Amino acid sequence: SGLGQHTTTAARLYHFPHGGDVIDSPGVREFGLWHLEPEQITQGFVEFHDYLGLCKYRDCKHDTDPGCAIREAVEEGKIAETRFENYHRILESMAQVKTRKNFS
Amino acid sequence: SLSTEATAKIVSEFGRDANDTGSTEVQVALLTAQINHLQGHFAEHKKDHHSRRGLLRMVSQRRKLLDYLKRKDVARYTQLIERLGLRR
Amino acid sequence: SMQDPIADMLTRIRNGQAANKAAVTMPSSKLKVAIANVLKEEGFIEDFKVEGDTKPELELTLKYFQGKAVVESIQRVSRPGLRIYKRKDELPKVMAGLGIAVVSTSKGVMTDRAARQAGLGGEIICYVA
Amino acid sequence: ATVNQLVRKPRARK
RNA sequence: UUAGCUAGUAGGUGGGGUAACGGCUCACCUAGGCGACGAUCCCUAGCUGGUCUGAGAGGAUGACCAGCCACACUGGAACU
RNA sequence: GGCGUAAAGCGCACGCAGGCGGUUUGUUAAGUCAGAUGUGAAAUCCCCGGGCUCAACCUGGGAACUGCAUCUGAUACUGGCAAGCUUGAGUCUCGUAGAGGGGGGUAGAAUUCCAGGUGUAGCGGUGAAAUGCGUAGAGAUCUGGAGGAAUACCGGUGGCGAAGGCGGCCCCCUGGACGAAGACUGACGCUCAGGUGCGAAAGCGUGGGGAGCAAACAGGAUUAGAUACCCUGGUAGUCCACGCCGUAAACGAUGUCGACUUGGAGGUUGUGCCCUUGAGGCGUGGCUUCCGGAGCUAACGCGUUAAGUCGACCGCCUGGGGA
Ligand SMILES: Nc1nc2c(ncn2[C@@H]2O[C@H](COP(=O)(O)OP(=O)(O)NP(=O)(O)O)[C@@H](O)[C@H]2O)c(=O)[nH]1
Ligand SMILES: [Mg+2]
Ligand SMILES: [Mg+2]
Ligand SMILES: [Mg+2]
Ligand SMILES: [Mg+2]
Ligand SMILES: [Mg+2]
Ligand SMILES: [Mg+2]
Ligand SMILES: [Mg+2]
Ligand SMILES: [Mg+2]
Ligand SMILES: [Mg+2]
Ligand SMILES: [Mg+2]
Ligand SMILES: [Mg+2]
Ligand SMILES: [Mg+2]
Ligand SMILES: [Mg+2]
Ligand SMILES: [Mg+2]
Ligand SMILES: [Mg+2]
Ligand SMILES: [Mg+2]
Ligand SMILES: [Mg+2]
Ligand SMILES: [Mg+2]
Ligand SMILES: [Mg+2]
Ligand SMILES: [Mg+2]
Ligand SMILES: [Mg+2]
Ligand SMILES: [Mg+2]
Ligand SMILES: [Mg+2]
Ligand SMILES: [Zn+2]
Repeated sequence: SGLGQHTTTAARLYHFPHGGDVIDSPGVREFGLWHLEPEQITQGFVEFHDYLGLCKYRDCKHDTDPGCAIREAVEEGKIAETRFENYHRILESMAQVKTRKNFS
Repeated sequence: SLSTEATAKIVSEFGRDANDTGSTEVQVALLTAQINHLQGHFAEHKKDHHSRRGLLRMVSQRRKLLDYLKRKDVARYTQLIERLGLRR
Repeated sequence: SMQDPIADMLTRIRNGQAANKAAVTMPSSKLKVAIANVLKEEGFIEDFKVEGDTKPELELTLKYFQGKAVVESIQRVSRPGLRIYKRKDELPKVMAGLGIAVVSTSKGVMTDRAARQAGLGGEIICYVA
Repeated sequence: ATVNQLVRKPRARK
């Protein structure tokens, strides 16, 4: 009605007419962020690399901390606010996935 | 079942005296007049299946009482079946 | 209902023997007298009396050892659902000859020990163990 | 359990 | 997870028939017969005295021995 | 051998065939029992022997073949006939209690809709918000009317009914249950495969009906997505008539009937007697819950309403999955 179905299975291999291979993917709605620290979440975005080391404190949550230069870059308009509100949504997702426990 | 005038009269009709009230032929007539009393009731009240259980109780009770007189004395049996209009 | 009154008789004996009752009562009949008189002559009970003629009521006096059950267990064998009959040489013993088996024949009610001199067979009533 | 039941149908051997 | 089956079918008369009784057969007359105590239909199988197992009750089976029935390439028929 | 929870008591009831049946006497000798005759081929097996050097094996006689038929007997029990008896089961009268069923009226709150009045910026909703509604005056309040469905308190392991179930009041028709005192029929009984009817709700057919609630669905949050949860609405259905469907964790997860076996806390419903010397004292039946002895049970627990000891009959189960 308003959704999508995952009919094709995990991965089937074929070849390009020129070169290389293809890998199909499942219909995936999962987000596994159990890997590393939220310092690596800062490294997961390209334009946020060049703006680090510009805020007030040496450690920063970037949501409730006064004087965040990353937040000033969003207010300037060089970074869209759709990416910034989704960025702390990732950080607030780790406040709710972490709850029970999981370790490899 | 019935009133006092309807019950005590039929005992005097089929019994030898006023004390002849426990006999089987009186007990058939107590059920015969009651089923004939309930002919117009269940015609109007076909959705009353709970009183129908009391109706089917008395039909099965009358059938058991006719089988006792039939197996013992058939002379008194052939009198009552036409005197009350039985055997259909 | 009361369709096996001998089994109803054995029910009242086994209960009062275990429940330390001194005496029991039951409705009498001709056959219940012909069994309790045998048990009186075989040391299992003490005495029996009749009461009433239009309602025959039989009574039994119990029997104990030091408050211990003399009749330890009794087993109804034949029944209205299944009749059991044996011959003069197929009479079963109770506890290899210790207990007695009440067998009613044409010469009255007797035991299998008494049926050896009688040489008859018939209906097994109960295993008086 | 009843002997009179087994008159109608005996015990079903597998 | 087979409930109705059956018209020579059930019975009777008379004729015919075989070594013997009989729907065994024929004409006529009757509408009964069978069946929930398993008729009928389907599948499987020779049976029994026995063998084997089992404390016994039972259970499984029917080779060699013996008894009986059926069969002799398939089907049908009669003679002697 | 089992069926309260391991697999299993049909959802319940009526009832034919069938099985079974109180007590007393007479009769029959059917069943059964005793004895005898005939028969149950031989071989096999069993008992004692003999023979082959032994054993296997062969073989003498006996036993066995628990079978069937007939005859003579015995009469306690079962069966049949005959006459009974009353404690089983029924009948009458006087009564009591009950949401038992069906039909027809009727009441007042509450919900929503509509009409009018006063009255103003939010109402509504949630963890927080939004959808939605409202300056055409919502919401709130008051008056009045319409329609629909259900009956607060009473009300409680309380009552009734075979069960599912059944709840405002009143009338009418009607069913069963129980108690008291006697009278009366005389086993008229118990049980049930097929058969018969009842049987929660959903759903189906035809025609009505429409508040509220509410599958599907609409919309908004939630979310990775929301299909569900939450919220604002909303059709079928829920209501009635007429049928059909006959399945439920239809459960007390215990089929019915009868007989007995120490008892308590109570509840409900009667009845008998008693300085009525209080709605009390003393008994005594019907129904019902919680404890608990013996006993039983795999344990849990049951335990005078048994799952204790027994009888009568019926249903059902045979490793799990497939199913
Ligand atoms: N109109 C249109 N339809 C398209 C286009 N691309 C794909 N579709 C349709 O979209 C549907 C989904 O395609 P599909 O490739 O099966 O999706 P998927 O992501 O592989 N599904 P899955 O998760 O099962 O593997 C198909 O019906 C396809 O025809 C396009 O460019 N235009
Ligand atoms: Mg009444
Ligand atoms: Mg002829
Ligand atoms: Mg040969
Ligand atoms: Mg041969
Ligand atoms: Mg077992
Ligand atoms: Mg189970
Ligand atoms: Mg039930
Ligand atoms: Mg004589
Ligand atoms: Mg022989
Ligand atoms: Mg010999
Ligand atoms: Mg020999
Ligand atoms: Mg030797
Ligand atoms: Mg007799
Ligand atoms: Mg109202
Ligand atoms: Mg009399
Ligand atoms: Mg429809
Ligand atoms: Mg909804
Ligand atoms: Mg409808
Ligand atoms: Mg079912
Ligand atoms: Mg329970
Ligand atoms: Mg104890
Ligand atoms: Mg208890
Ligand atoms: Mg199986
Ligand atoms: Zn910062």
